[PDB]
Order: sequence, then C-alpha cells, then structure tokens
Amino acid sequence: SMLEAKFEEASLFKRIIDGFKDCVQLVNFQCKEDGIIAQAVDDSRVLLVSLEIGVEAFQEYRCDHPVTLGMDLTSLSKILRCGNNTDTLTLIADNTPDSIILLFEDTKKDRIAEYSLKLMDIDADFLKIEELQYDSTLSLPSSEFSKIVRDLSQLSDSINIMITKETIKFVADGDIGSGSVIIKPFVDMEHPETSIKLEMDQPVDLTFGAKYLLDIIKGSSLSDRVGIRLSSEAPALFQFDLKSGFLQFFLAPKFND
Amino acid sequence: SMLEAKFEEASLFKRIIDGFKDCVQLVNFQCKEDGIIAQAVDDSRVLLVSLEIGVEAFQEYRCDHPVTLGMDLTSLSKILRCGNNTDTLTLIADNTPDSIILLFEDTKKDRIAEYSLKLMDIDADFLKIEELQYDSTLSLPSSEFSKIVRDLSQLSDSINIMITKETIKFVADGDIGSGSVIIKPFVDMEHPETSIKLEMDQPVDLTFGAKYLLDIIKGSSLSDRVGIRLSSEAPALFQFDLKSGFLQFFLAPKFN
Amino acid sequence: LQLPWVEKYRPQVLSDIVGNKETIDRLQQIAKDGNMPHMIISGMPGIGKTTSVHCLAHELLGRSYADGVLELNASDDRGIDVVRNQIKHFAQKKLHLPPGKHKIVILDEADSMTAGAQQALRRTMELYSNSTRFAFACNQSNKIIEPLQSRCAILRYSKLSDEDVLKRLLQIIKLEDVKYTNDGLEAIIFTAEGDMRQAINNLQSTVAGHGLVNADNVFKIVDSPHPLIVKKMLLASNLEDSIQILRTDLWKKGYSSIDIVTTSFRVTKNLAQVKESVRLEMIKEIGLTHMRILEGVGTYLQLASMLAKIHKLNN
Amino acid sequence: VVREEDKLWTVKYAPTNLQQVCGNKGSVMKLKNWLANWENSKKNSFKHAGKDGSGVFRAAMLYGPPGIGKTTAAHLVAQELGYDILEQNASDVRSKTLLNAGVKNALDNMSVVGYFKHNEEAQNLNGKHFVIIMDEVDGMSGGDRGGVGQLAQFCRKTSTPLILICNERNLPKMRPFDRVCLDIQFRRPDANSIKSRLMTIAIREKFKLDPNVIDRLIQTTRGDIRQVINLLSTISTTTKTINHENINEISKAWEKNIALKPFDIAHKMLDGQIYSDIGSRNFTLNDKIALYFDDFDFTPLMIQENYLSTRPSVLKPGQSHLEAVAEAANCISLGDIVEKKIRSSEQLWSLLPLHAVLSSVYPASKVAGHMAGRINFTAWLGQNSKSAKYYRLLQEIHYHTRLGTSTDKIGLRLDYLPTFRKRLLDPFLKQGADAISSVIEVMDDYYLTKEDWDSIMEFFVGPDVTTAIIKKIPATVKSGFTRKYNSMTHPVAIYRT
Amino acid sequence: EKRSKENLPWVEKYRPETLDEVYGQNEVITTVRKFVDEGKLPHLLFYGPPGTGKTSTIVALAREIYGKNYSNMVLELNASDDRGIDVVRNQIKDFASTRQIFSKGFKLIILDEADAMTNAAQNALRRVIERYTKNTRFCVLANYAHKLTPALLSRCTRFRFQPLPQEAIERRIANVLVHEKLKLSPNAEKALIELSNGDMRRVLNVLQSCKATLDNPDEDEISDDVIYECCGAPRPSDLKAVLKSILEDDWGTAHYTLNKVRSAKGLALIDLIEGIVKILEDYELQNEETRVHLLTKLADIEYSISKGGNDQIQGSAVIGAIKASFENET
DNA sequence: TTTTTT
DNA sequence: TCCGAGCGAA
DNA sequence: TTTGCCCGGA
Ligand SMILES: Nc1ncnc2c1ncn2[C@@H]1O[C@H](COP(=O)(O)OP(=O)(O)OP(O)(O)=S)[C@@H](O)[C@H]1O
Ligand SMILES: Nc1ncnc2c1ncn2[C@@H]1O[C@H](COP(=O)(O)OP(=O)(O)OP(O)(O)=S)[C@@H](O)[C@H]1O
Ligand SMILES: Nc1ncnc2c1ncn2[C@@H]1O[C@H](COP(=O)(O)OP(=O)(O)OP(O)(O)=S)[C@@H](O)[C@H]1O
Ligand SMILES: [Mg+2]
Ligand SMILES: [Mg+2]
Ligand SMILES: [Mg+2]
Repeated sequence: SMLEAKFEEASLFKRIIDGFKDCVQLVNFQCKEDGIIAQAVDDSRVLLVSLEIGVEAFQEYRCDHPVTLGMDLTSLSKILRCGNNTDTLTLIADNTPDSIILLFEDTKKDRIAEYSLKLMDIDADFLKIEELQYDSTLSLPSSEFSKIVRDLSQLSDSINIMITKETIKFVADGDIGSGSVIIKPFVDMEHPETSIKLEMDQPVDLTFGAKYLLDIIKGSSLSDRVGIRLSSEAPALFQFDLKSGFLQFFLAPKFND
Repeated sequence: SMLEAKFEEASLFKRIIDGFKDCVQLVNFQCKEDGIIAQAVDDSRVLLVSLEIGVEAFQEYRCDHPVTLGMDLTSLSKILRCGNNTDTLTLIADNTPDSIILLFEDTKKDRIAEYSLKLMDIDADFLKIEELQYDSTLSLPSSEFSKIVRDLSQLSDSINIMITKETIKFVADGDIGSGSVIIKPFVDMEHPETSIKLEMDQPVDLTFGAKYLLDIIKGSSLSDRVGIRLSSEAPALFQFDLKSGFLQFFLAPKFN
Repeated sequence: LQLPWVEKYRPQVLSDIVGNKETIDRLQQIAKDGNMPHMIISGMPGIGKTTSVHCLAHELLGRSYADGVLELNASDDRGIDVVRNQIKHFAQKKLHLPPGKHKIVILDEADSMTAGAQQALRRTMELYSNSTRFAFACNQSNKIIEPLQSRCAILRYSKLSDEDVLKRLLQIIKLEDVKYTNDGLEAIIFTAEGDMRQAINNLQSTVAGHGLVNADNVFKIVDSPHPLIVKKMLLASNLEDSIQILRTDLWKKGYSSIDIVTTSFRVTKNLAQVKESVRLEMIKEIGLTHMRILEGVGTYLQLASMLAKIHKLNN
Repeated sequence: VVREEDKLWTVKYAPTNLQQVCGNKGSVMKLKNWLANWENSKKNSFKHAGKDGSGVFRAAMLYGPPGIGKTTAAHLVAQELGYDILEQNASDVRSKTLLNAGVKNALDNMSVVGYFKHNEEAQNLNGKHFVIIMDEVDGMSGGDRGGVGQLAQFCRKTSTPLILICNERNLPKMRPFDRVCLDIQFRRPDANSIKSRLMTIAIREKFKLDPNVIDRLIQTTRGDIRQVINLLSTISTTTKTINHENINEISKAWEKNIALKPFDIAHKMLDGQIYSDIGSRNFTLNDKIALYFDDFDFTPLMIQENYLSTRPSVLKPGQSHLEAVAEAANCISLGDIVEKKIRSSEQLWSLLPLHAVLSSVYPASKVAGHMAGRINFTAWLGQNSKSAKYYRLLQEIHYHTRLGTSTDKIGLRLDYLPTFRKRLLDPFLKQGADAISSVIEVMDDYYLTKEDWDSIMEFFVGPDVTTAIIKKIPATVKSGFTRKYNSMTHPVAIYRT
Repeated sequence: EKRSKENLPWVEKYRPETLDEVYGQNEVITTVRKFVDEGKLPHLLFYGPPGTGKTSTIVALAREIYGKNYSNMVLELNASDDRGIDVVRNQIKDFASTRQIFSKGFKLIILDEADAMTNAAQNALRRVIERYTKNTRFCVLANYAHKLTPALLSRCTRFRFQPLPQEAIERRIANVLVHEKLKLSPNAEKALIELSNGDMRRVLNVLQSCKATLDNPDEDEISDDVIYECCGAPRPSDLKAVLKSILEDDWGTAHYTLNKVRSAKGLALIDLIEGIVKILEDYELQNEETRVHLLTKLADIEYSISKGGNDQIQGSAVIGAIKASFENET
C-alpha cells in the first residue's frame, strides 16, 4: 500500500498513545518519508500535544507521498486494545484514504486480525509552534516532577513556576495553606540521570492549571527525564524524549488577573 | 522566628500525629520553653487526647514566648504526607501567627520544601488533668492489649474490664455470645519487656465502647508497652510512653 | 483590547454609586465604623448590588482583602458539601484584623443555592459571627429561606431613577469627551429602563456607531423596549390599530412569535389599570395562542386572531 | 479579647438566664420541668407520668417559627440544670451511618469534658451527663439519608436526655417523631413581652425609640425577635430616632415576605377580599401567581379539593353559586390539559405561569368568599394510589386467567368478574362447606390462587360489595377452604412473574 | 469540504466571507467594524429571525480580527455541543482565564444558538463574563430572547438583525445571477422576494431549484411560472379567482371552483389560506366584526390543518367561514 | 421538575 | 412477621 | 388543618 509502517510489537504504539490519550480527543497524523508527526488540541483549547515518531521506531517503514489521517482517540484506543501486545502491528493506508488499517499479525501462527477505522475530515494546520529563544530551559528526572506536581495539586488548582538565577521554585497557595518546593541545579557524574539542568537568560514567573499538569505528567512513563521550556510570552513546552522521537505538551499559562 | 523546633527526622512527628489522628479532628498545641503539650477532645466528647513532647525529642528547640496553635488533623496529615521521612523537619512560627510553617530539608540533595498551614479558632480552654488517686494501675505489652481488644471487638460493641486481686478480666457480651480473656501478673526474666504488672488497691469494674478502644490501640506503634489506670467511676487512663514524652488517652466509661 | 466602559467605569468606592441613597449612606457608615452585619442585598439587574458588596469589602479590609474575603458565585460549586467544609473552615480560621473588622463571605447570586445548602449555613453564621460576617446578593429575595433572612439585615435596592442614571452618564461623558444632545441622553435613559449596565452599553454603542449622541443616532441602533410596544398594542381602542402595531412594530422587525406572546402575557399580568377579571380572560386567550405556537403553528395569523379575541373581550 | 462594640447586637443582648427570655414562659417552664425530673422518671423506666404527663418521654421536641428563642431556651435549660451539652445541627452530616458511628455512642456514656470540668466540685450529679441537642431537624436534606428515622429510634432508645428542634412541626417528614417526643410549642411573642428589652437596648445604644411604634415593628418582622434586633441595629447606624415620622417606610422596607404552606395557600387564594377592586389593587395578580409558585405541586390539587367548599362573595349579578362552580370546573379541566403538556417529553416549563392561572387563580376568583368549613387535604393523591394498587391487582388476575378467557383486562373487570363472583362466592352462601370442591375446580380451571380470590372479591362496588358478606361466613368454612386448597397442587400460569 | 465549492448547496456556497459581503444590516455592520477598528469590542448579542446573517457576521468578525487562522483562536460552541453547568465551569472558564496557544491576543468566545442553554448554565456564565472581561469577550446569538435570562441580557450589547429588506435581497440575487450565468424576469424576482419573507436561505434554495428546473439554463429564463412550478405554490390569479368565487357565487359554484383550481396544479389548502389572508388584510371593511370572525375562524382552520384532518371538510370550512364573516358587512 | 420582580 | 420511605406512577 | 400503598431492612 501507499503507507506501510510496521511496529515490531504493538505495545510501543499503545504506550505512546496512552501517553497523551487523556488530554485530547481528536488527533491528526501526518505521515511522510521521514516518519509520522501528530498534533491534537484539548477541548478547552488550552493544551496542545505534538508527537514525533521517526523511522527508527519502526521495523519497516514506507510512505510514498505525504498523507493526513484524522481520527478519534477513543476509537483508536478501543481498537488497539482488541490486539495483543506481542503481535506485530502494521499501519496501512492508501492514497486519499477513507480509513486507516491496523493489522495485527503474529508469526507463530497464521492468524491475521485486520481492523479498519474510518477517518475524519479534520482540516487543521499544525503551525510548528515552537518559539526560537525560550527564556528558561531546564531538565530534570520525570519521577521528581511527577512527585512535585502531585503533592502541590492537593493544595491548589493552580501551580506557579518561578525560574531565577540557579533556582527553580514551584508554588501552590490554597484554602488549607500553601506549599513551596525549591530545587537547585546539580551535576552528579555517578548518576547523570538524576541531574537537574538549568539555563536561563530572563527570569520567569508563570501560573498553570493543576489538572493540565496532572495530565501532562502521565508522559513520565515514556521517558526518564522531562525538559521544560518557559518564556514570558509563549506557551510552556514540556518535552519527553523517546528512543526515536518525542512527545511535547504546549500548555498556555493563566492570565495574570 | 519566635518558635523554631527541629526534628532531625520528620518521621517522628509523623508517627506521633498518626497515633491519634483517627480519633479527633481539631488539636490545640501549646509551645513553651520546656516543650510542647497538645490537647484534643473528640466530637462525641467521650475521649480526650493529651500529648507531651519534651525538648529531648528535638535536635534544636527555641520558643521565646508561649504560643497556642490550633490545627485540623486532616490538613496537617496531608501536608506531612507531602514530606520525606528522612528529611529534617522544622516547625516555625512568628508572633501571633495566622499560620504554622513546616519546613522539610534534605541537605544531601539540597532540596527544600516549605509548607504553610492555616491555623484555626478553637474556643476551648485546656482541661485540668492533674493526676488522680487511681484505684488500680497495671501495665502490659502493647501487642497483647491490641490483640485482646481486636479479638473482643467482634463479639460485642462494648468491652468490660474487671481488676481484682492478681487478676485482670476482659469481657465482651453481645450478638456473638460472651467472650472472656483472663490474665495474671507474671514476671519473665528471659523477656522482661513482655511482663504483665499489676497493682490494685480496691476492686475495679468499668465498661467502655469498642470503637473508642479500637482507636486507642492505634497508639501501639509508638510504644512497646501500655499503662492503664482505673478508678471506681472515672475516666480510664491509657498511657503510651515515648522516648522523651507520652501520649495519653482519657476514656469516659459507660454508666452503671 | 481596551476595557468596555461598563467595566472601565465600575465604581471602586461607595461614594461613586448612584441611587438607593439612604442604603448607600448606611453602607458608608458601616465601612467607616466596622461591625458589618450579615446582610442580604436584593433587586433588579444592573443596579449596583455586586458593586456595593465589593466596595464595602474593599474599604473594610484594606490590604487584608486577599486573605479575609471568600467570594463564591454561580460559577462556583456551592453544594451542601462546600457549605459544610470550605465555608465552615474559612469561618473557623485564624486571622488577626484591626478592631471592628471581620472576615467576609460573599455569596453572589445566592438565589440559585439549594434550600439544603442554605440550611447548612445557619449555625455557621451564628457560631462564628465574632470573626466572620456574610453578605448575600440576589435578584429574587423570596428564594432565600426565612431562617437565613432572620439572621440578616434586609437591604432591598430599588430601580435607578432617570436622574441617577443621568448623573452617572454625565460623569462618564465628561470623562470620555462625548458630544451629545439632551434628547440623545433622554433616549438612552428611555431605552435603558433603569438598568445602568444597559445605559452605559448603549452609550458606548451609539458613540462607536455615529459619534454624536442625539435621539436619531440612538434609535438607529437601539430599539425602543418591546414590552412598551406590546403594551401599546394591548391598549389600542380598535382592532385595526392594534393589528397595525403588531404588523409594523413587532412582526416586521423580526421579533419571534413566541417572544411576542410571552411578552403579551407578562404585560397583561401587570396592567394595573384594567380590572383583574378582564386580565384573567385576556390571559386565557393569550395562553391558548401560546400553546398553539409551542405546537409549531407560530404564524402571524395566530397572533392576529389573539388580538381579535382580546378585542372581543374588551368590548 | 473581643470588644463589645464588635459584636452583633443579637449576641451582646442574648439572654443569659431563663428569666431574660421573652414570651413563651409556659413553654420554657414545661421544658424545665421535663428536664429537672428526667432522672426520677428514668428510675421508673419512664412508665409513670405526673400531673403534666411528662414522665413517659425520654426526648423533647421544641417547635415554632424563626428567631423566637428555641435554641436559646434549650441551651439555657441544659446549663441551668448543670448538664454537659453535645450539639449537632444542619452543618453536620447526620445520616444514618454517621449517626450510628458518632453520637450513638454518647447516648449511654459519661462525658470526659463534664468529668474534668466539675471534678473538684463536690456533689455535682448532672455535670458528668449529656443533654444531646439536635438542632434544625427540618434542615436534614439528602445529605442525611435515613437520619430522621434513626433520630426517632434514638428518641425511643436513649439513656440520656435528648432535645430536638424544628421550625415546621406539621411537615410530613416529621411524622415519625409523633408518639415518641414531648412536644413543646413556641409561639410568636407579643410586643408587650419584649417592649422592656427593646427599650433597654435603645437606652444602652443611645438612640430614641418611641414605644408606640414598637407594635408595628413587631408586626413588620412577624414576631421574629432576632430580626427586630437586627432591624434596630441596622437602622440606628444613620437614623437615631425611630418614631411615627419614619415607621411607615421602615416597615415597608423590612417587611417579612414569607412563603405560605399548602393549607394557608388554599385559604388565602379562596379569600374574597383579595379579588375586590381595593383588594386586587393591594394584593396583585402577580402576588396570586406567586402564591401558586410557593408550592406548585399541591396548590392546584388544594384548589381543586376545596373550591366547592365556600360561600362566595364575588358572585356576579344573577349568577348562582352552581353556575360559578361550573365555570371554575371548566377552567380546572383546561388547566389539567396544560399540566399534561408541561410534564411531557417537551418539558414546556414556560407554560408554568399559564397553569398557575388556569388551575388555581381563575377558578378561585370565580368562587372566592368565606370557607364553609375547614380546608381539606386533597383526596386525589390517596385515591390515585388506591386506583394504582387495584390496576396492578387486575393485571395480575388478568394474566393468570389469560389462557382461558378472551378479553382485555377492562373487559375482565366489566363483564367477567360479576359471573366469577357467582361461581366463586355465592355457592359458599347457599351451601356452606359443600361448595369448597366446586369453587376449587373453577379456580383450577382459571389458574387462580387464594390471593386472586381475595383480590377479585375486593373489586365490586355498590350493592355488590363483599366485605360484610365474607365477614359473615363461618370460620369453619373459611378454614376448610384454605386447608383443602393448601392440601393439593394447583396449576401455574406464569412462574416467577 | 470535498472537491470544489461548486459541489456545495447555494446556501453554503454563497456564505459571506468578509463583512463587506453581509447585506441589509448596515447599521450593525458599521458599528461592529468600528468597534474592531478602535479596539473597543464589548460583549455582543445578535438577535434575529432565521437566515438574516448572524452566524455569518460573527464568523466574518472573527476572521477580520484574527486573520485566516481565527479557527484556532476562538472558542465556538453551539446547540450541537453539550453546554451544561459543568462545561461552563470547566471548558469555558478555562478558555476565558488562559492565554492563547497560537498567537498572543485577547480571547473570543462565541455562544451560537444560546437560547438552547439551560437557566443554570446561563447563571453560571454571569460572573465568568464579568470577571474575565479584560482579556475575553463573549458573543451570544439567538432567535428567541425569552429563553435568555434577564441577567445575561443585561451584560450584552444588543443588536437586532432585521428581516432582509428588498434592496439587499435584490443585490444578492444580482451577484448570484452573474456568477451562475442565470436570467431572472422582473415578475419572477418580485415573486421570489415576496415568498422569501426576508430569509436569504429561502431565496437561495428556491433559486437553485429554479435553475435545476430549466431545460437549458443558458438560454431559458426563470419566469414566475417556473417559481410557482418548483415551489408548488398558487399563482396570484388562482388566489383571486377562488376568493372572487367565494365572495360572489353560490355554494355549488364556489365548491366547484375551489376544487377545480386546486386540482389544476395540485395546490395545498394551507397555501390558499395564507394567500387569501394576505389579500383580505388590505380590504377596507365597514364592520370590525367581519375582521374578528375572519381572523378567528381562519386561525382555527390553520391549526386544525396542522394536525392533518379531512382536506375536503377543511376546504368547505374555509368557504363557509369567509361567506359567514362577510354576511356581517351587510 | 420551577416563571418572574419594578 | 412487622414497618412505614417516598411518590403519585390509574 | 397532610392520603394510600407499602420500601428496604430488621
Ligand atoms: N448604582 C450604580 N452606580 C454606578 N454604576 C452602576 C450602578 N449600577 C450598575 N452600575 C454599572 O453597571 C455595572 C454593573 O453593576 P453591578 O453592581 O454588577 O449590577 P448588579 O446589581 O450586581 O447586576 P446583577 O443582579 O448581577 S444582573 C457596574 O460596573 C457599573 O459600571
Ligand atoms: N425570646 C427571646 N428573647 C430574647 N431574645 C431573643 C428571643 N428570641 C430570639 N432572640 C434573640 O435572637 C437571637 C437568636 O435567638 P434563637 O434562640 O437562636 O432563635 P431560634 O428560635 O432558635 O431561631 P431559628 O429556629 O434557629 S431560625 C437570641 O440570641 C436573642 O438575641
Ligand atoms: N445578511 C446576509 N447577507 C448575505 N447572505 C446571507 C445573509 N443572511 C443570510 N445569508 C445567507 O444565508 C445563509 C445563512 O446565513 P446565516 O448567517 O448562517 O443565518 P443565521 O442568521 O445565523 O440563521 P439562524 O439564526 O442560525 S436560523 C448564508 O450562508 C448566506 O448564504
Ligand atoms: Mg451582580
Ligand atoms: Mg436556632
Ligand atoms: Mg446562525
């Protein structure tokens, strides 16, 4: 077919999809010769998810010409569940397609399971939203960010991130009181994966809705480290690196009341 | 800061709070130069909780002038659960505070978490609990009391305690019939910690609710043993001894 | 964007609120001397209820506003659980304020709160009054249960008179350098019907549209209130003139048949100059037509027939 | 710590002892007598009642309108007799689960607070015992499922005094308390019972109150003492003299607009005064429709129940009472049609005002006058319940006999059942116990049970009513019938319906 | 979309793209355009009957304010979406209180067909609208004001869209004719305008049907005959013949004439009733009782027709109603 | 299951 | 076996 | 100034 992309095991694609399933409903995949990119926007238009999968994630990949596949994530996840984590999963599409084929095939037997999901006429640009020179760029292990978010979300519906010279501060103020976590950069040559990195030109102070961060931290299952890029005038970028590509969340900050 | 009290390991305060968190909702702490004394009374006004923590429990302790801090147990508990057990915990308060600061520090990783908890209006003065001339005083390992209470809880919603000469009887009579446990003072030199000690001046007989005792025995995790003091018709005292202080439960008995 | 004039010229101090003079004076007195009672402020839309409560709170609490005020409105969750936990805890919390000042709970649009939730407030109001005071604002005061009305000072706001609206409008007009004629401002007042919000909105609309605020420019964009047109229709002496009003001023302006019939009911209800039994007969006929329209037969012929039947009655 | 000039007037002038309470002196004395002798009455298992009859109640229920001194009285009596007080109210969760896990344990428990408060005091018998106050029982909504029944249980099974408080005693949900509580009514206090208090407040706060206007104030707030004190507090801020020159507008501004309850709604709606020229000018059409909206599930039913029970004062010239009643009945029928449309799948709530006019206001306007007797509760609800029961029974009988008959259920009632009566009942009358076998044979032919027999005999009306006929049948025949029936098997038409 | 815009229905192919293509609402267009120009956008309400240009105008405004990428910068909700209290408190409140993802600027929330929202949701909207005014503006659109709460109406600047007047419809028709290479006679244009009741959707749908009805649309001309054919509507001459027969002939002849005229082109009875009512409205009548009887009886007949019934009996009812009412004229 | 106020 | 919750549903 | 049937549970 025009597009043929084989995942060695369907579990890879299932985990990738589960990494952002809860935040958005409709997703637009563009497949090109260099791989598959995808974008989605949440119902309130406050959060945007951007996925990139390179050809190295695939055992075999072929995309003769660019193609766009719009689909609902609930139907896709329902179908992905009908297949086994061990089977080989081939995504197949034809030119000007009305559906996407998910082909679950196991080499042990001669059992083929072919699903066809009807596609939507979702006409929307991606805009490649990424500001060039972000004010502050930091990176830290995913488990620690998850813990900070989970602790502070019990206190308030909003979480403030303040970046200043050599210090990252998370703050939440609520009905029963307030909490404040301060971390500092540190390089540990024995365990680089625990490192906390901070580069910054302009200090930053931005407020975010807690429920959105609670959704965003679900990407921690796909990467041990999370990168955070912040600017005074731009959405905040939360990036989780995959073995081949990436999962990005662009979250708009609250208006300064 | 007027009040700065530092536990080397936050786990201590955490276990103390977990001792009596499930039986009261509001607690009044009084901090003075000599340490901290807390009082709480349950909603039903059947049970009273008294806590003393001395200076020896603190890596460092300063409190310029006495202060009272009224706190809700649920909020403090969640805040504490947002803290590392191995971290250093500092309770900080300023003059005429509206909030109390709990400051967790891990100097190994250079990680500081500061939480602020809003104080409460408690319009209830401290009750005088001067030591009374108890008729009977006994002491036994906490585990035995916990097991006895748990076993007698299912038989009936109430438990009767009778102290007689060299005899301690627990009874539960209810839907599942009558269940009794009889113990005597025995001293075992091999394991002194498991000794049962008794001292009776007059025979004693009281009755208590099962749920109150189930809440009380949750304090076993703080002390290996528990001491019990009883009087003809008065609140029963259940004391767990901490390293530098104690946790006491005063339980009002049934009538008749 | 720039602020709409309604928000740009929202009063920040009690002395900028027009109308309801005696009540506003009492509120200024309270703000100066503290000891704020529990209070219920009620009245028609856009007459200064939310403005008054917020101004009073700001003046009372100064910089302690952020920690000393709990505001909840219809956009918030206000079920029995919230009343029993969040509001109760806020009432119980420590907060040192200067003598004569208290924490304030503002319950805006309180008439949408359930009866059970209101019941849950009674003893919290009573027990913690030495540190917390409650301000309710509503449009329909009869929706606040009597036990809560008992604990509150009753402040019923009246609609704004033409003079109050004129004074506030002149203030804004001088601040904004607006050119106007007396007929223009009278047209604004006429179409506002005592709602200051609408007066300012229509002033902005006229200025944006045509620059100069005279009667003709006002009526180019602002409609005369259709309840008054409907009243004219109902009071006409002969059937042909009433039908002419229906045809020209309502049906051919685009007003829906359901809007016309519901307004006819509401206006007939309040026609104090027509004896009540006649209004009951008219209401019966109007309701017949209303039911037909709801079945989907909302044509001009049905409304004309309604008018003919009303004419038969009032004859 | 708290200054006196920072307190609400209702707090700084709260009664501190039972003497300072205004009005309802007999009710307060009733409560005090009940609580003072509670231990003596307990010593007799609450089986002996004295002159007042209060010795057989472990619980007392106080009731009355808002702001008259109920909570004040309960707390003050408990303190005067030296009890410790445990209080819960509508801000607490009082569900069956919470009640059973919480306050239940205190019904027969000493108070630790009471013990330690009066430990030094010698011979303080009441200090260690509880008075449990359950305030605002009428406020227990869906957040307190099972609460009222559990509270009634406690009122029967408590070993310590319990006082309940409510505003609306006559509500249906308050029925369970009927036989287990000592009912103490609090009424609106009169102006004389509070004149001295109000004037003392005027002296203390330094504003001029003319006593002659106090009555009007009392009328303004409907005897709500809390509200009158609130009114004085608020008005005196800028107006330092309340007299005949300002009382009118103060009374207008602060008037109590309280919704009425169903019997009251029916009474006011059918009063002829409000439909006259002057009355209509004073009590407007909008106000009458608002009466409908006070309780929009009972008002149409109440009007339809009572609109025949008046002597009308609004009759037009030459119009007899019957003609007016016929006009009202026609309008009520039209209102029913509108009501059907409102609650259909369309959900046409915008017709609610129209319904108010058609179902309540217009017919009442036709027959308004004086009541020729008491206002009666609607009979439609109970009759509808009974009809539903009998239609259920008819459906059951129909599908038992379905395999044998040829008819719908209505034809079963109108045509078949009268002949079944002659095959199933009359043979008993004419032959004693000899008809047992024949009756059983018919029942078997039609798959009928003994329950079906009872149901069938219940259906007949007029000269064919069966209750007295069957009551007369000798017990021998009935016992033999039941015994022979239970001695054999019987065919079944529908297993596990 | 699929293939070209030539595959679309004319009602959608001719949807205005910019404010200059909205016709017959000049005062509103001028006011709102200068609102945008000066940066003063208040909370808007567009109230009006079907097919007068409300949705077209608000979407054109969004396009002008935000450019071609408006669709990712506004929150548009309509009756096809759930808009309960939960949606107001979460989706709408979050969008109102948060910055734009794509391009910096103020937020626009469009509540199309707002008369479909419940009272509770509308009340929840009040303080959302007021609190976030600095950065967010709401536009509400409705056909029925009575389902909108007084509090919501107070907060919006109201603009009434009128039924489209004759000149605007004529200009739009001229544009359509040019683009479609269509010809339209003057009488046909008059008939079209008359039957559209100032609803542009009706004009465009009828015109598309008329073009489909021609044999050769290049040479054939749309005459009023074509309009009546495709609409299955009475000619004015038929209406006048029926009314004359009713007013001047005996019962047998009037019944015969009604039946024959109806049978000629299979005319519906309700259309004849509408046309005759329009004709009779212009009559000068001596007695008001004539007007009363005519209106009440004809409204009763229209209502009964709406539920079905016997067509022959209803036609005889119309004849009798008109004759009996004019008896009062003496 | 809840329309309106002046 | 006894009891009445909550709803009007014939 | 409040009916009739009769829940779920003991
Ligand atoms: N008495 C007033 N004096 C000056 N401006 C007023 C007055 N009343 C209303 N306004 C203006 O209209 C706007 C709205 O006033 P609000 O106090 O919010 O009305 P409201 O009575 O709370 O309306 P509802 O009940 O929420 S519909 C204010 O920001 C002012 O700009
Ligand atoms: N008989 C009274 N005598 C003196 N003050 C009274 C009296 N009744 C009410 N008050 C005053 O109003 C305040 C409240 O009285 P309460 O006893 O709480 O009334 P209540 O009957 O319980 O009203 P509800 O049922 O809670 S709305 C008192 O503290 C007094 O200041
Ligand atoms: N003023 C107008 N100018 C040009 N075309 C119009 C105009 N009004 C309606 N139309 C045409 O009719 C179609 C529908 O227009 P809309 O603006 O969507 O109507 P609407 O006012 O939103 O109707 P409702 O209220 O949703 S039934 C447009 O696509 C246009 O083709
Ligand atoms: Mg407001
Ligand atoms: Mg009370
Ligand atoms: Mg539209």
